[PDB]
Amino acid sequence: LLLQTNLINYVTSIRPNIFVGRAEGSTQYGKWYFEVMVDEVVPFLTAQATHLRVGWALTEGYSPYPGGGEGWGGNGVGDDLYSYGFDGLHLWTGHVARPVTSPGQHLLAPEDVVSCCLDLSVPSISFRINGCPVQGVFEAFNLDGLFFPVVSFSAGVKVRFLLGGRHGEFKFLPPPGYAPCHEAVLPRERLRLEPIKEYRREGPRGPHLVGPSRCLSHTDFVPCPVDTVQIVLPPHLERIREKLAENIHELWALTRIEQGWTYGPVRDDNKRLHPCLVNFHSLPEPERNYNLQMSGETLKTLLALGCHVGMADEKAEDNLKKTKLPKTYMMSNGYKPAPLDLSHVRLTPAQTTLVDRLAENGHNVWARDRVAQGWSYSAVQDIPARRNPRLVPYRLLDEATKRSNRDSLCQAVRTLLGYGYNIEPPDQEPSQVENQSRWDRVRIFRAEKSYTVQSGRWYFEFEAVTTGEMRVGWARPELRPDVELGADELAYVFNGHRGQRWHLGSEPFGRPWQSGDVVGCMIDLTENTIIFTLNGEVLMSDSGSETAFREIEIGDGFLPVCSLGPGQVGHLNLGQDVSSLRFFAICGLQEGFEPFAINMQRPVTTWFSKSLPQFEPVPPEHPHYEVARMDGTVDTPPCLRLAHRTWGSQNSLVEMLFLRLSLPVQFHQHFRCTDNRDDPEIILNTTTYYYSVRVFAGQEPSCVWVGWVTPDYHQHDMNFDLSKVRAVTVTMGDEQGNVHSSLKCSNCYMVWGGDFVSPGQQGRISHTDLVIGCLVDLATGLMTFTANGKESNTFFQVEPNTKLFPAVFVLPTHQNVIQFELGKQKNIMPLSAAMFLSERKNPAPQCPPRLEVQMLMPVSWSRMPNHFLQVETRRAGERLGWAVQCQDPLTMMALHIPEENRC
Amino acid sequence: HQFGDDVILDDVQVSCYRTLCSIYSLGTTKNTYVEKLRPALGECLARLAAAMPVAFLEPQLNEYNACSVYTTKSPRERAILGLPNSVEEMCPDIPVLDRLMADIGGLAESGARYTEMPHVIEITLPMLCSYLPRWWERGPEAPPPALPAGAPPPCTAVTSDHLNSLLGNILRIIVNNLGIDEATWMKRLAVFAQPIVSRARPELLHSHFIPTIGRLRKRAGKVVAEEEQLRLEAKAEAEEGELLVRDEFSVLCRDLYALYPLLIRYVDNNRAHWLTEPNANAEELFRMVGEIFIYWSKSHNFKREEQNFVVQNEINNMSFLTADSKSKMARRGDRYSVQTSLIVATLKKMLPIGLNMCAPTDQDLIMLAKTRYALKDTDEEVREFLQNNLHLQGKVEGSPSLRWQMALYRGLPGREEDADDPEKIVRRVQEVSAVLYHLEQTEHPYKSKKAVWHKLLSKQRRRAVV
Repeated sequence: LLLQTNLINYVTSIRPNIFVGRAEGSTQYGKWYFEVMVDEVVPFLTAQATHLRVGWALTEGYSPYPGGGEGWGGNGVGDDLYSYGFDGLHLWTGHVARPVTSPGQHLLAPEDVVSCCLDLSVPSISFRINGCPVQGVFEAFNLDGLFFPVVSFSAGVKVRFLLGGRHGEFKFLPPPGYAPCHEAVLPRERLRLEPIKEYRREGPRGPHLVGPSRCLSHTDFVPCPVDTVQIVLPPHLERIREKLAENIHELWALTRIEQGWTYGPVRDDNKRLHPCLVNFHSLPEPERNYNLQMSGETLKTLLALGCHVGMADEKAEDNLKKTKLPKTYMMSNGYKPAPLDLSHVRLTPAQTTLVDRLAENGHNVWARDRVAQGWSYSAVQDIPARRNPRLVPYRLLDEATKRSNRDSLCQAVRTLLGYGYNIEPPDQEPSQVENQSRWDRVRIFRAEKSYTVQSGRWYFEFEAVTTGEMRVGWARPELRPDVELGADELAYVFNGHRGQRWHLGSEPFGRPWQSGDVVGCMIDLTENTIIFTLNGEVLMSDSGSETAFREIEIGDGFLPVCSLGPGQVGHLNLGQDVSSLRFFAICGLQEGFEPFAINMQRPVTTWFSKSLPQFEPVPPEHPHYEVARMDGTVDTPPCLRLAHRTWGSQNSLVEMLFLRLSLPVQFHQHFRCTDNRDDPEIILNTTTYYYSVRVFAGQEPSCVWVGWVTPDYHQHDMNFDLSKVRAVTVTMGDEQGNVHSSLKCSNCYMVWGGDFVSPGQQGRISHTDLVIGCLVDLATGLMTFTANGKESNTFFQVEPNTKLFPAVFVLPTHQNVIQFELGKQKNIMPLSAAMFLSERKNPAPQCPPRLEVQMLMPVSWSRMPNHFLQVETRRAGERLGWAVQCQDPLTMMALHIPEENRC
Repeated sequence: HQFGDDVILDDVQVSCYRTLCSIYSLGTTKNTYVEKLRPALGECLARLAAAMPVAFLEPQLNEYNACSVYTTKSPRERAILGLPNSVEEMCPDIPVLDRLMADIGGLAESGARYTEMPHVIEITLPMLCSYLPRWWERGPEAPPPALPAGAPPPCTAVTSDHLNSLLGNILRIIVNNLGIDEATWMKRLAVFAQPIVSRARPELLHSHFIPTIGRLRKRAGKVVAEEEQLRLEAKAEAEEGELLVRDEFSVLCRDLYALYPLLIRYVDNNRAHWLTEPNANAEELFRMVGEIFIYWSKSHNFKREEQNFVVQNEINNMSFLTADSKSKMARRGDRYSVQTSLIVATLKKMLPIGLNMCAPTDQDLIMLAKTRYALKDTDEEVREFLQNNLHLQGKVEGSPSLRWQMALYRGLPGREEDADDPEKIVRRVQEVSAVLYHLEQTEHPYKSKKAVWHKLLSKQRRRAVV
């Protein structure tokens, strides 16, 4: 009942920049191996035990934030369903430690080597300790994102990542078919050790606020060349295509010659020479065939783009100016095939962009063909193993190969123009990927409300390390994290990406900054004005105004605020050290503005928008959603009903709604071994509890999911379906197979209403109201469902001590959507008995005030720790590998909400 | 929109040369038609010089320029269309840049008036003001990227020294021609000269501006003395001489609206450095502008003549204030407002220098001097009052903010507590107090709302005059 307090150490996670995943058509190898060696561990630097876990983590959803988190904090590997870890004695997943058997069991200690193996195919994660198998595996886990190695630690740790090759040397041989993680290193990127989803990093003058990182997706590695199935080829486009096939083949051969390639009776990679060199016929046919298919893919791609191609000039088509190879040069062949001159042909910028797009498509086609053959990506090339460094889509491709494929294709286009075929590109059409929502993309950092000022003249500085989307200004204490800064009345901000000023919308103002520029924000409450300066010069509107905003109402007060987009870096100075300010003397000092923190012994406390979705009570005044508490009747039980206020109206909001009841049901610690009038002894001694959800007519059951959620559920998906549900199976077995145990753990347990509905592709609308009943036996840990009094096939089994909240996920299709009906089937207790101790033996249904509906809100305000762990990352050596060190403890007093199991 | 390189390439260049050289050739002759016509020709000439990709003034270095007919066209071409075969022979009448700059100098040091060099002022100088910036951007001292820097030699030789010398010579011409009754070219020359001030060197201040503003301040003072004597003596003859003092006011306001709109920019670029390292010349400039503002505030007529000048000459002043917005590139108030007044704008721009002169401690004495000015106490009277109340100076230990303010005050290199003396303190307090005083009356004149005009009575009395 009462909030609990305890001291907890801070935990931080470090990963290499290796990201591996599985997708259809992907360029990525499935099997991966890495090692971690423990140099130093301090078991008890503080009262709390030292933290050290090694494992694999998923890019999407592994967002360990310092301090507060699930349980009592210390979020690391295995504290979420996204992460899988090994502590030496246990396997961690979903904040649950499951003991695993290894020879000489001990918590990770110095001179210990952990070998981690990932097989995306099964999928499985396995561990070896000091070359000895660990008798447990993670399997059947979600593949929604990429996987990266990770170590989670508290202070008192020194460890080394061994990733193979030049980046670390493996103490133990990788199991067959498992690639070292260093092979995954991408062309455009160099190996490094980085924090995960940081909002802060130390800087020279001071800390830098950091926006959300831009992370790749497992789909990105899949090439997606444009379709060429629907093609109509003019006859002259048929032969011309072969003409360019041979022309590009000859040009490439000569080019290799100028770079110095020679003729070889046999061919080899390192050698750098190709046997085709000898004549444009004498070269092998398979090279001709390969060049022919791609030459056709060129024309088919032009057609797919829809650019208009036509024979412009019969004279140039009939007569082709022939470049003459220099007589001075001499070649073993003795005869050179003369290509068309490139000098006389001219290309426009639009043709250049077309060339870039066509080169992209050609490389992606090549990658798809190699993938079909079974080739995969590897920074190190092994032809026998079918691993190539260039087997990556064009965007991720390096600049050198990009340029080679460019140049080749632009000369191909000039060849087409030399034949005279004029090509006219179609108009470009903009597209917005929306790969990530504004919610997660934008972070807002504001001063704490305690520092709110209702008077005076204040100055503070914001340095823009990046030139991209960032906003700086003054905000009201009740600023909502969800809204972009300045869209509403709550914020008075300036955006120098575009040179705009925002309050209740955007207006042009000032000039855009450049890297290193400093924005001085001043607020004068006496004159009720706000002033912006850039590098010491006042910004001006599309007018003579020296003030961005005027006639401001003091109201509750104002606070300094900034917002960073993805890949954006700012520096916020509030004037605790007046000397640090660069441009204060130039503007503001003589005007009399005082720094926001001029006289403060401590740095100003900041709060940031955190994208972790959490459940909050439905607001009474929420414009779109209304929750009605209905009293129980003789015919009906107590109910909580959801209604859409604005349905069937312009501005109506239709989007996924994740709802849960405030109070959980807790399963027993120890599971038991092995008329409609209730029987008293049965009902009193029963451990079975029931609730129901009524989906109203007009609300499509296909849009409704019913069941339970664990407190760790944090997944806010617009395109929700049961497949998105996190799940993982922990399997423990003997040294020789003989699996002892298999445990399936998930945060969400639900049933789709489309399963229950009788098929209605015909006559879909049903006047009847669906009623899905959820039953849980606390003693046996069993969960079952009923459609309309008909037992459903779905069932779940949970471990003891599990907390489960009644939950409904719904997409509204009608003004009346659902009711949580809190009632009892014959010989089953209602949820009130399980929830409340006093009512444990009362079969009478009740809905007390504490029980309330809670809706998922994606973003929330979270305090920023005053001090952060200092982590030293380096490369100790080629053989030693990379090194991570933490030595200085940090502790935080943590307040724990028992029902929500969060801190 | 920087279209010139692409647009004016071969035949457009030929036509632009012909127009350029015709307009320049027009200079020699004197006629009433020519005199009324020149300003439009000079404006067109300046725009053409800005747009034209070739450096006609610097032809010997044309071979480097790609955006030229000579480089684009083969010698076989250019025989079909008649050419001299040399960009120098284009049109020789236009002199080279060095020659023209030397001529403008010689005139300025000679003291030539508008009558001697009317062609220069109306036509040539705007062309140079447009030419020098554009070619400075493409010339040495441009921010070079590595590859473009290493390969082509810049065609232009323009440097910031050219712009600084031109600006100094223009100011010299204006000081030569201040007194004259009719100087309409002043506004046009100032508008054309605004761009080059950005590259003005610091020495220009002491060399040119301080003497100019000092002379204008002296003239203002003489004029106010005449006005005071005229108010002292009351006659119909006293109504006579009102005309003389207003004509003096109008010509003086013309000189100011010529000189300041250039200075404001010079101040904006150099204000940061003046504040970082205090400069005696900047302090003296503040004193001059403050004295002029005091004269403006005290003299009723001076304000009205400023206003008449602005309205008759249709001077917007928005370009002078906001032109940086134009460079960076994204109505009665617009007609005349006190905010628009260049006097108050310049005083507000230079005020931080005056404030920096006064130490944070001196704020209390400044307020006392302001109260004395409200008692209408004279300059010497406030000086002696400050002498009496010097002990009142604020207490650093007593006040927390004054602590860090004064810490910064020492942090300034020029400002040391030992250097300060009672006379210096009382003087700077007096100056800042007078400026702040008169600025407070200017900012809240109370002329509005003193006699509100809903003109309901005026409407009711229109029917009565009917």
